[PDB]
Amino acid sequence: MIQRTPKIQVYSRHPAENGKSNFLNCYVSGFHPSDIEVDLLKNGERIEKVEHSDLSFSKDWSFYLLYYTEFTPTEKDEYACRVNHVTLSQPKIVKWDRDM
Amino acid sequence: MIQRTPKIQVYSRHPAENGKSNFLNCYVSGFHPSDIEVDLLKNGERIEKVEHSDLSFSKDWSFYLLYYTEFTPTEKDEYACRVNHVTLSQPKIVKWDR
Repeated sequence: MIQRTPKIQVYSRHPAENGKSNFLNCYVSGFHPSDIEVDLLKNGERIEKVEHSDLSFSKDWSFYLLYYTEFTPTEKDEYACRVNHVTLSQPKIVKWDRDM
Repeated sequence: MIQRTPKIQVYSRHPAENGKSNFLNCYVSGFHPSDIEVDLLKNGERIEKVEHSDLSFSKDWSFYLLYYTEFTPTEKDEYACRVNHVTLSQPKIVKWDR
């Protein structure tokens, strides 16, 4: 068994302009078990017409690597990152894209 | 067993200025197993002086919820989100910050 307490973020879709319709969000992430009760409140009181409610499940068991160093870009010099891993058919080279 | 293909992101720390000193990053994420070879290249050639390689492991098995609706913020109204979950002592209320 596992249990994980949710993190809770409350934010609006856009920056709030008083009187301008907007969407209010509660992002509740990383909770287990899935049993839960979530409400948005106005002046302490439950808002009952909440239109959207998107639930997903995520699992992970994986590694992360940040690999970096000082450099000085120029016009002609091309940079890239090359990775080799058993899940690849061959080494993968991803070029650096300045000004995506 | 489990096996997962890395995602690879290559980016500069700051916006690149020619002759202006910077940091080139390669972020290789979400791979399993851990066995790996990663190199930064310059014009196809391996850069040997790489000063930083930070490795971490992450596990997850959890749920994610976006709960939202259309509203109109006005001057005097306070909004919050209230959640109850077995991992909490009591309902947790989080105020809308701005």
